Amino acid sequence: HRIVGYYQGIRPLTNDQAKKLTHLILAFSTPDSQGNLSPLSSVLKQALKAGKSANGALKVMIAIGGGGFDPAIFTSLASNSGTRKSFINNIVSYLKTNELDGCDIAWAFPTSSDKAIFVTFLRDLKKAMAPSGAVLSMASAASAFYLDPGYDLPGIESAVDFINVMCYDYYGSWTKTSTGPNSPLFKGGSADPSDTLNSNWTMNYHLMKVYNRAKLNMGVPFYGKSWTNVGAPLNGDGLWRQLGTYGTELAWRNMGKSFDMTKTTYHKTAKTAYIYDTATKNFLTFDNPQSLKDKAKYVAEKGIGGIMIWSIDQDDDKLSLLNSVS
Ligand SMILES: *[C@@H]1O[C@H](CO)[C@@H](O[C@@H]2O[C@H](CO)[C@@H](O)[C@H](O)[C@H]2NC(C)=O)[C@H](O)[C@H]1NC(C)=O
Repeated sequence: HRIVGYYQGIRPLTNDQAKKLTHLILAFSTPDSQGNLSPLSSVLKQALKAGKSANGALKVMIAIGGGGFDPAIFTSLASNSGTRKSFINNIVSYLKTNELDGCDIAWAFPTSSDKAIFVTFLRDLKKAMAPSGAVLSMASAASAFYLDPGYDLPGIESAVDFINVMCYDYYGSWTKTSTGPNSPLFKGGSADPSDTLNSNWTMNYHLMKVYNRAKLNMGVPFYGKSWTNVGAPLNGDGLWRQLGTYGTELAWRNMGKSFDMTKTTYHKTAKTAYIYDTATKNFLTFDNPQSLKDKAKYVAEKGIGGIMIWSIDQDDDKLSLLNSVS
């Protein structure tokens, strides 16, 4: 039921976008070493106003932290009962001052020594947010490598209104073995070297640990990733190919300008889109309307509570991706 859209300030939020979301999560505000939150940027403030103007039911939240934020500052703030209290008071004050409806904790990543203190922090934060009805969420990781040591999912669930499960970045600049899909729905059959680098594995991990799956959102990306000088398939499937050189992460809106989308291969087992261009040896893994349709159907079939998007401003001007989710 939920459509949770993260927003980075790549371009203005449009009135059509705001009407397709239940929650808009502005990214990011960061705490300093002492727990003061960074001021809301102009581009994020503009999107807050645009969103509420176009959709009076929309909940606009601030994501605190981020993939590019030192997680040791979260450890320090949350571990000390005194600084935990003042940080939480600062967050609640920040929501009031900036006319926000809630916040998303984006801690990348909690370690084994953070597991219990993260739960205490979220529980205490919800208590402070409850009188105003402010919405609390957090972003969850996608592999057991991070999930097992750092995430007490039952405890997190008991504190938050929903969990935004980040089912993407399964392959990237760190991958040394081959190309692969940024965000497949499933394992891709017998040629797939991995059982776990897919959204279905990640969501099943969460489903086995949480009490109520309605509190989960399955995350989907509106971006893809490129490699260059890519060679032959490893074991007969063109999704996993001999590595050349990592390229970059590309927003959907910028893909068609640089890749020939008529050469898209849709992997029928993994449910993922890629392009291998035999002329240039460029490789692109991405999500497209078909993969998002398959993902929305999966969410409905499994009874998962919603879909999360990173990030809605990466969509094209005609909202090809958001309209396929919608
Ligand atoms: C999605 O993931 C689930 C969970 O891993 C897969 O279901 C398992 O499938 C294996 C192989 O058939 C069985 O050993 C388990 O009994 C299944 N567990 C559950 C809870 O169903 C499922 O196959 C995956 N879906 C796809 C399309 O790959």
